[PDB]
Amino acid sequence: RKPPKGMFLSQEDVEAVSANATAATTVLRQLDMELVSVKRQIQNIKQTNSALKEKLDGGIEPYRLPEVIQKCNARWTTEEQLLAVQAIRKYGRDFQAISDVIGNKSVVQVKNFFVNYRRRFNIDEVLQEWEAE
Amino acid sequence: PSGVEGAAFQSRLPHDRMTSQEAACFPDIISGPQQTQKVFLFIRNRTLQLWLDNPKIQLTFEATLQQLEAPYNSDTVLVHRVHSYLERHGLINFGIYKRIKPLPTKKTGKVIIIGSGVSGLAAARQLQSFGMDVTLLEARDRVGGRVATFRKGNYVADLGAMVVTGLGGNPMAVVSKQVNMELAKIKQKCPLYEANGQAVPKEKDEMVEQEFNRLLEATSYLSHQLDFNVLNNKPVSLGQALEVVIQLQEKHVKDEQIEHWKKIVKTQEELKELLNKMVNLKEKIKELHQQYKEASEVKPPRDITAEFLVKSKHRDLTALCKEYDELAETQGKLEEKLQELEANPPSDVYLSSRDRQILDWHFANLEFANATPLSTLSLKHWDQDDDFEFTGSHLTVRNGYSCVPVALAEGLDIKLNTAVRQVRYTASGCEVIAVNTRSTSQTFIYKCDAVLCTLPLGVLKQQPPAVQFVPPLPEWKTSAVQRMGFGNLNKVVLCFDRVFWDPSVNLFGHVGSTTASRGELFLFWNLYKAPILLALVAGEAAGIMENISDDVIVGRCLAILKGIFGSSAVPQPKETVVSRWRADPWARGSYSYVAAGSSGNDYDLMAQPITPGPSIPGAPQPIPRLFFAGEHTIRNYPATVHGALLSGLREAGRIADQFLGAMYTL
Ligand SMILES: Cc1cc2nc3c(=O)[nH]c(=O)nc-3n(C[C@H](O)[C@H](O)[C@H](O)COP(=O)(O)OP(=O)(O)OC[C@H]3O[C@@H](n4cnc5c(N)ncnc54)[C@H](O)[C@@H]3O)c2cc1C
Ligand SMILES: COc1cc2nc(NCCCN(C)C)nc(NC3CCN(Cc4ccccc4)CC3)c2cc1OC
Ligand SMILES: COc1cc2nc(NCCCN(C)C)nc(NC3CCN(Cc4ccccc4)CC3)c2cc1OC
Ligand SMILES: COc1cc2nc(NCCCN(C)C)nc(NC3CCN(Cc4ccccc4)CC3)c2cc1OC
Ligand SMILES: COc1cc2nc(NCCCN(C)C)nc(NC3CCN(Cc4ccccc4)CC3)c2cc1OC
Ligand SMILES: COc1cc2nc(NCCCN(C)C)nc(NC3CCN(Cc4ccccc4)CC3)c2cc1OC
Ligand code: NA
Repeated sequence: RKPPKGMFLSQEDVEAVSANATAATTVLRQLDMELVSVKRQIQNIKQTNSALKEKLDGGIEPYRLPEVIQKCNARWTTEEQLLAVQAIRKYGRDFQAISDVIGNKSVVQVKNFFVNYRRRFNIDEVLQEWEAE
Repeated sequence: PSGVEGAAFQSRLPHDRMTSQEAACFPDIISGPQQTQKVFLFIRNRTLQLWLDNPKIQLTFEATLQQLEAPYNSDTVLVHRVHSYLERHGLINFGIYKRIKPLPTKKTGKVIIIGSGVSGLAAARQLQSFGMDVTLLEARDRVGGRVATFRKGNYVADLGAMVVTGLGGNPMAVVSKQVNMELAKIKQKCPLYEANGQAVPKEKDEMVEQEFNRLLEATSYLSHQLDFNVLNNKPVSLGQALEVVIQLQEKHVKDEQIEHWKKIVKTQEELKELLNKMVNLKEKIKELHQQYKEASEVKPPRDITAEFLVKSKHRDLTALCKEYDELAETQGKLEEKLQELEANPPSDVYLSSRDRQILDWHFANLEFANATPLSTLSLKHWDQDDDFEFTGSHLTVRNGYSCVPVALAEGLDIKLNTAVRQVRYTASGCEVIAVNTRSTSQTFIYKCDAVLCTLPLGVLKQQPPAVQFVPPLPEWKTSAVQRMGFGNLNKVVLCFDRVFWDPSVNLFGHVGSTTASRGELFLFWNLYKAPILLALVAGEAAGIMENISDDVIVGRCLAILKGIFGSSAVPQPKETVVSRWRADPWARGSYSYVAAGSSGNDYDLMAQPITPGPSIPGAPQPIPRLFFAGEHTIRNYPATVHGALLSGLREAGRIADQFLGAMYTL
């Protein structure tokens, strides 16, 4: 019922090799075509990827900026409110970005802001302006 | 097994069942109740045992009955029917043994036996044993046929049969007790040596051998599991099945490389897309960092939109720097996943040239044993006799295997140098017309009741016929002769003045350069006390090498041997002999094989006797007149000495039943 271990003999494959006098070395030439063309395609993608690696040389170390570690604070300064309204206009509901810009307001505090001042800062009007982009 | 069960096994019989032959001689018993069957079996096994415990003397019915205990010796008719069935069919009182009851004074019936090889000798010796009158006609100037044994001074070497293939169930075990054969086990250890002279490393030898065995089980799988027995109209040979199996292994080696490198590209393409993402990210990061610089120009204290711009660009930039660091962790994973894949590629080939040559030696070995190229063997049936293999190590006859025929011929009427040319068989009897081999116009004519033909199958196949049948053999017989395979296998005997090889090694191989010459001088035996090396030619080589002169053949051998043991170690041989069995007109080959398109059923067709038509018309159907024996007639033990022997015993029993009647069947 089972071929010996490490022998491969499928109903289908057997029919394929035996069909003609040459169809044995047909099937096995077409697996050297397939093999040489995959080993070729690897050689391109290796040179291609080697070029792209040389473009990234330097990393991004020149362009990194220090991190602002400021602690959350309950009090909204008018500075902070004004930054908020602008961050909203730019970022929509991405409360995470908005909190990063303002730099001393947690994501909860932001969502709160969205409700407290909703009427006074016309946050609906500001959000539909963001959507329009 | 041991005891009375032992004796059954040792006589090729099931200890616990009645055989088909027993059923036909004892249908009263086998159709009857189970208990009488066990009695029958016990009596049979027990009598077999008595014979086997001492096959150097005749075993009489009186003696047998004397040594049965009750209840079994109560029924002395049964015991008599059994003892006689066994005697008749050569299960007991066969070979050379001291006769207790002297031979019937007046002989009954007359039989002519063609050929004094083992099948004929064994038959003759039984018919004579039964009081028939037997004469053997032999074309050669010696007995034994394909048991041929070279002798010169102290040199002794079989050019024919050489090996006793195990004593467990082998009738030659009995013969060995009766005749002085100096039997000697063959150490199965076989060093190979590649074309150059260099021992094959234990690493390879074991790897290729395992692969050989797997390839074989594979062929069996194709045959029995996938019904791969016929391709096109033609029947499939073991050889085709091996190419197919090999090609599929080669294929799978490729299929697995394709899939391995196909993983490398897919990963290499992931890394491509990742690097493009990473370059466009670096480029946006450069662009922002600029803009943050430009906006940080605008110095405090500044309006809130300009404050926003600075902070807004600063988060956006650190968001992309975060994202790029993520993408560059991924990059080092993909790059490690690819160092792994280039580290573990599957294997590069199925077999090197150096491997595929070692494999061809294994295939040569198989061609040697079947005495034919594997392209000729039936895939389906080449191994049909495997079920009957004997137990015990293989042995050689050391004083030379001729010792057996020659023994069997004691007391028989053998006409040597008598070549049968025509066999005539009619309702009233037979005439066999022979000539003197030496002086061929001198004619002889033998009249008899029956002819036992033991002509080798090669002879029976010869066109134009060497022996003519009158009337001609029927299509059913001639077609079987045509379908059956008759192979070929030669030996070169090298007689030296000194031993220069390993004496503890009975045999050793030589690997051929090419496939086409894989059977050529591929194996060497060291078996005799004298310093002799025997070298086989097998497969497609056996046939081709018959056209090449002895000196050239002996050359090619010494070459191979110098190449293995060094030019300063290998003398000239004192004596050489080179067999050519296909050329031999009394053999025309070595032994039969199950050719593709044939079956083991053809071996039975060969053994069926021939009944000629009636002389007077509307006269009752005669007796059969022409009987057949020889290695090609016994399907369970073809192509052997034991099988020939057995076929002879068979026919003797069958001829006796026919012309002396069978008292035991009532
Ligand atoms: C090289 C070789 C190695 C072998 N090795 C082994 C082995 O190792 N182990 C094993 O078990 N078996 C082996 N055998 C097989 C064994 O030799 C035979 O199967 C067996 O001996 C055949 O006996 P036979 O009586 O059937 O035929 P044969 O011995 O061939 O007897 C037939 C007789 O008929 C004679 N003859 C032919 N034409 C005529 C004619 N026209 N008139 C009168 N006589 C004629 C022949 O000369 C011969 O004497 C080997 C055979 C060969 C060739
Ligand atoms: C008359 O001389 C021989 C007859 C053999 N008959 C069988 N019959 C087996 C039943 C049918 N097959 C198709 C299953 N097997 C053998 N070797 C066996 C082959 C290898 N295995 C071990 C093995 C199997 C697979 C792969 C590697 C090793 C055990 C011995 C034989 C070896 C002989 O001489 C030498
Ligand atoms: C289905 O599995 C096997 C079946 C085999 N059947 C035979 N039959 C022999 C022909 C029987 N008649 C027709 C004569 N021979 C084999 N090997 C051969 C047996 C051993 N010899 C070498 C040898 C012979 C005698 C003494 C020492 C070595 C070569 C290979 C076989 C090996 C097998 O798997 C592996
Ligand atoms: C190392 O030497 C041998 C090992 C063997 N191992 C097995 N193992 C049994 C399972 C393996 N499969 C592949 C069969 N069977 C054998 N003979 C068999 C014993 C009984 N049968 C059944 C049978 C016997 C006679 C008539 C009809 C059927 C076949 C041979 C063997 C014979 C050997 O030396 C020769
Ligand atoms: C006809 O009945 C049997 C005969 C056997 N003859 C031999 N050897 C005679 C030749 C002597 N030399 C040349 C080898 N070896 C066997 N088994 C051996 C038992 C140990 N192993 C392992 C094994 C494990 C599990 C099952 C079977 C074998 C290999 C063969 C046999 C097993 C049989 O039952 C079937
Ligand atoms: C149908 O079932 C089987 C038949 C077998 N027939 C043989 N014939 C070769 C002649 C064996 N005796 C009678 C001489 N050998 C086998 N295995 C062999 C066991 C191990 N040897 C190598 C070896 C043995 C002893 C010492 C050193 C090496 C090779 C294959 C077999 C295994 C079988 O299935 C299980
Ligand atoms: Na004979």
